[PDB]
Amino acid sequence: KEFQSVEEEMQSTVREHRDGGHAGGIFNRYNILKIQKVCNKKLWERYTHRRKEVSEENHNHANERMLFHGSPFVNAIIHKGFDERHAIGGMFGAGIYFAENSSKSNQYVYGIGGGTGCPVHKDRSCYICHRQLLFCRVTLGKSFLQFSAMKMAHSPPGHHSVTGRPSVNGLALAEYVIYRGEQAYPEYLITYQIMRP
Ligand SMILES: NC(=O)c1cccc2ncc(-c3ccc(Cl)cc3)nc12
Ligand SMILES: [Zn+2]
Repeated sequence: KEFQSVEEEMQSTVREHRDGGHAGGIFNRYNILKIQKVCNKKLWERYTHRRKEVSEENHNHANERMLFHGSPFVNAIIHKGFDERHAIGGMFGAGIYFAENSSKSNQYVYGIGGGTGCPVHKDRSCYICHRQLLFCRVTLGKSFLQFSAMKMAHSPPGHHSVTGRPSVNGLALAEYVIYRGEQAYPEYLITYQIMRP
Protein backbone atom coordinates (compact mmCIF):
# COMPACT_ATOMS: atom_id res chain seq x y z
CA LYS A 1 0.00 0.00 0.00
CA GLU A 2 2.91 2.19 0.88
CA PHE A 3 4.67 0.47 -2.04
CA GLN A 4 1.67 0.62 -4.38
CA SER A 5 1.62 4.34 -3.69
CA VAL A 6 5.32 4.63 -4.63
CA GLU A 7 4.76 2.51 -7.77
CA GLU A 8 1.81 4.81 -8.73
CA GLU A 9 3.98 7.96 -8.26
CA MET A 10 6.81 6.41 -10.31
CA GLN A 11 4.50 5.44 -13.26
CA SER A 12 2.08 8.41 -13.31
CA THR A 13 4.80 11.11 -13.36
CA VAL A 14 6.51 9.86 -16.56
CA ARG A 15 6.57 12.53 -19.30
CA GLU A 16 7.68 12.64 -22.94
CA HIS A 17 11.13 14.21 -22.96
CA ARG A 18 12.25 16.98 -25.38
CA ASP A 19 15.49 15.05 -26.16
CA GLY A 20 13.37 12.16 -27.63
CA GLY A 21 14.84 9.72 -25.09
CA HIS A 22 18.53 10.53 -25.77
CA ALA A 23 19.44 10.77 -22.06
CA GLY A 24 17.15 8.29 -20.34
CA GLY A 25 15.88 5.94 -23.04
CA ILE A 26 12.62 5.50 -25.00
CA PHE A 27 9.67 4.37 -22.84
CA ASN A 28 6.16 5.31 -21.62
CA ARG A 29 6.27 3.12 -18.48
CA TYR A 30 8.47 1.01 -16.25
CA ASN A 31 8.74 -2.57 -15.10
CA ILE A 32 8.97 -1.98 -11.30
CA LEU A 33 10.97 -4.90 -9.83
CA LYS A 34 11.41 -3.95 -6.18
CA ILE A 35 10.67 -1.13 -3.77
CA GLN A 36 12.68 -1.09 -0.56
CA LYS A 37 12.31 1.23 2.42
CA VAL A 38 15.72 2.53 3.51
CA CYS A 39 16.02 2.44 7.28
CA ASN A 40 19.21 4.29 8.29
CA LYS A 41 18.62 5.74 11.79
CA LYS A 42 21.70 8.07 11.86
CA LEU A 43 20.70 9.54 8.42
CA TRP A 44 17.02 9.84 9.42
CA GLU A 45 17.94 11.80 12.54
CA ARG A 46 20.32 14.05 10.62
CA TYR A 47 17.37 14.70 8.28
CA THR A 48 14.74 15.31 11.05
CA HIS A 49 17.10 17.54 13.08
CA ARG A 50 17.58 19.79 10.03
CA ARG A 51 13.85 19.55 9.12
CA LYS A 52 12.94 20.92 12.60
CA GLU A 53 15.52 23.76 12.23
CA VAL A 54 14.18 24.65 8.76
CA SER A 55 10.48 24.54 9.99
CA GLU A 56 11.44 27.02 12.77
CA GLU A 57 12.87 29.36 10.09
CA ASN A 58 9.82 29.00 7.79
CA HIS A 59 6.71 29.85 9.86
CA ASN A 60 6.58 26.31 11.58
CA HIS A 61 6.48 24.55 8.16
CA ALA A 62 9.17 22.29 6.70
CA ASN A 63 7.66 22.41 3.15
CA GLU A 64 8.61 18.74 2.77
CA ARG A 65 7.96 16.95 -0.51
CA MET A 66 8.48 13.44 -1.83
CA LEU A 67 10.76 13.78 -4.93
CA PHE A 68 12.83 11.56 -7.18
CA HIS A 69 16.61 11.47 -7.50
CA GLY A 70 18.67 9.61 -10.11
CA SER A 71 22.36 8.97 -9.57
CA PRO A 72 25.05 6.36 -10.38
CA PHE A 73 25.87 6.70 -6.61
CA VAL A 74 22.69 5.33 -4.99
CA ASN A 75 24.64 2.93 -2.85
CA ALA A 76 26.85 5.60 -1.31
CA ILE A 77 23.71 7.80 -0.82
CA ILE A 78 21.71 5.18 1.10
CA HIS A 79 24.71 4.45 3.40
CA LYS A 80 26.31 7.93 3.80
CA GLY A 81 23.46 10.29 2.77
CA PHE A 82 23.32 13.10 0.20
CA ASP A 83 26.48 15.14 0.20
CA GLU A 84 26.74 18.67 -1.20
CA ARG A 85 30.59 18.32 -1.29
CA HIS A 86 29.92 16.19 -4.44
CA ALA A 87 27.80 18.86 -6.12
CA ILE A 88 28.90 24.81 -9.74
CA GLY A 89 28.22 24.04 -13.46
CA GLY A 90 24.60 22.90 -12.96
CA MET A 91 21.66 25.13 -14.04
CA PHE A 92 21.17 26.20 -10.37
CA GLY A 93 24.80 25.74 -9.35
CA ALA A 94 26.30 23.52 -6.67
CA GLY A 95 23.19 21.80 -5.41
CA ILE A 96 21.60 18.37 -5.10
CA TYR A 97 18.79 18.12 -7.64
CA PHE A 98 15.42 16.40 -7.44
CA ALA A 99 12.42 15.94 -9.77
CA GLU A 100 8.69 15.51 -9.31
CA ASN A 101 8.67 13.54 -12.64
CA SER A 102 10.35 10.13 -12.30
CA SER A 103 11.37 10.13 -16.00
CA LYS A 104 13.38 13.35 -15.46
CA SER A 105 15.41 11.67 -12.63
CA ASN A 106 15.74 8.56 -14.88
CA GLN A 107 17.86 10.78 -17.29
CA TYR A 108 20.54 10.96 -14.49
CA VAL A 109 20.77 7.33 -13.40
CA TYR A 110 23.84 6.63 -15.58
CA GLY A 111 25.27 10.18 -15.29
CA ILE A 112 24.64 13.71 -16.63
CA GLY A 113 22.73 13.42 -19.94
CA GLY A 114 22.57 9.66 -19.25
CA GLY A 115 26.39 9.27 -19.55
CA THR A 116 27.31 6.29 -21.77
CA GLY A 117 24.30 4.36 -20.38
CA CYS A 118 24.44 0.97 -18.62
CA PRO A 119 27.93 -0.44 -17.69
CA VAL A 120 27.22 -3.76 -19.53
CA HIS A 121 25.89 -2.66 -22.98
CA LYS A 122 26.80 1.07 -22.93
CA ASP A 123 23.20 1.83 -23.84
CA ARG A 124 21.23 4.82 -22.42
CA SER A 125 18.03 3.03 -23.57
CA CYS A 126 18.91 -0.41 -22.10
CA TYR A 127 15.73 -2.42 -21.51
CA ILE A 128 17.73 -5.30 -20.05
CA CYS A 129 19.81 -3.80 -17.21
CA HIS A 130 18.07 -3.04 -13.91
CA ARG A 131 18.14 0.64 -12.89
CA GLN A 132 17.73 2.19 -9.46
CA LEU A 133 15.99 5.55 -8.59
CA LEU A 134 15.48 7.02 -5.11
CA PHE A 135 12.11 8.44 -3.92
CA CYS A 136 13.17 10.95 -1.24
CA ARG A 137 11.84 13.09 1.56
CA VAL A 138 13.14 16.59 0.71
CA THR A 139 12.90 19.61 3.04
CA LEU A 140 12.42 22.68 0.77
CA GLY A 141 11.64 25.16 3.55
CA LYS A 142 11.43 28.68 2.12
CA SER A 143 12.03 27.87 -1.56
CA PHE A 144 13.42 30.47 -3.99
CA LEU A 145 11.39 30.36 -7.23
CA GLN A 146 13.62 30.72 -10.31
CA PHE A 147 12.89 30.40 -14.09
CA SER A 148 16.35 30.79 -15.64
CA ALA A 149 19.95 29.63 -14.84
CA MET A 150 21.25 31.05 -11.55
CA LYS A 151 24.61 29.46 -10.62
CA MET A 152 24.69 29.51 -6.89
CA ALA A 153 26.99 28.00 -4.29
CA HIS A 154 24.37 28.02 -1.46
CA SER A 155 20.70 28.75 -0.94
CA PRO A 156 19.77 32.37 -1.63
CA PRO A 157 19.82 34.59 1.52
CA GLY A 158 16.86 33.76 3.80
CA HIS A 159 15.97 30.64 1.77
CA HIS A 160 16.46 26.84 2.18
CA SER A 161 16.24 25.63 -1.45
CA VAL A 162 15.62 26.67 -5.07
CA THR A 163 12.56 25.64 -7.14
CA GLY A 164 13.26 25.61 -10.87
CA ARG A 165 9.93 26.49 -12.52
CA PRO A 166 9.04 25.66 -16.19
CA SER A 167 9.29 28.56 -18.77
CA VAL A 168 8.90 28.89 -22.66
CA ASN A 169 12.67 29.34 -23.33
CA GLY A 170 13.77 27.41 -20.20
CA LEU A 171 12.72 24.35 -18.19
CA ALA A 172 10.34 21.80 -19.65
CA LEU A 173 9.62 20.38 -16.15
CA ALA A 174 10.16 21.48 -12.54
CA GLU A 175 13.27 20.66 -10.49
CA TYR A 176 14.10 21.20 -6.81
CA VAL A 177 17.53 22.00 -5.52
CA ILE A 178 19.02 21.85 -2.02
CA TYR A 179 22.49 23.03 -1.02
CA ARG A 180 22.80 21.03 2.22
CA GLY A 181 22.84 17.21 1.99
CA GLU A 182 21.04 16.82 5.32
CA GLN A 183 17.88 18.34 3.73
CA ALA A 184 17.02 15.05 1.97
CA TYR A 185 16.51 11.48 3.11
CA PRO A 186 16.66 8.55 0.62
CA GLU A 187 13.40 6.97 1.81
CA TYR A 188 12.74 4.43 -0.98
CA LEU A 189 15.09 2.53 -3.25
CA ILE A 190 13.24 1.60 -6.46
CA THR A 191 14.71 -1.16 -8.69
CA TYR A 192 13.21 -1.05 -12.18
CA GLN A 193 13.64 -1.30 -15.94
CA ILE A 194 12.39 1.08 -18.61
CA MET A 195 10.01 -0.82 -20.95
CA ARG A 196 10.06 -0.84 -24.79
CA PRO A 197 6.95 1.09 -25.97
N1 LIG B 1 19.63 13.79 -10.21
C1 LIG B 1 18.32 14.04 -10.51
O1 LIG B 1 17.48 13.19 -10.33
C2 LIG B 1 17.97 15.39 -11.14
C3 LIG B 1 16.61 15.72 -11.26
C4 LIG B 1 16.22 17.01 -11.80
C5 LIG B 1 17.18 17.84 -12.41
C6 LIG B 1 18.59 17.50 -12.31
N2 LIG B 1 19.55 18.38 -12.80
C7 LIG B 1 20.83 18.07 -12.65
C8 LIG B 1 21.29 16.86 -12.00
C9 LIG B 1 22.74 16.61 -11.79
C10 LIG B 1 23.24 15.29 -11.69
C11 LIG B 1 24.59 15.04 -11.43
C12 LIG B 1 25.45 16.12 -11.25
CL1 LIG B 1 27.11 15.78 -10.94
C13 LIG B 1 25.01 17.46 -11.30
C14 LIG B 1 23.64 17.71 -11.53
N3 LIG B 1 20.39 15.95 -11.55
C15 LIG B 1 19.01 16.26 -11.69
ZN1 LIG C 1 22.43 -2.85 -20.35
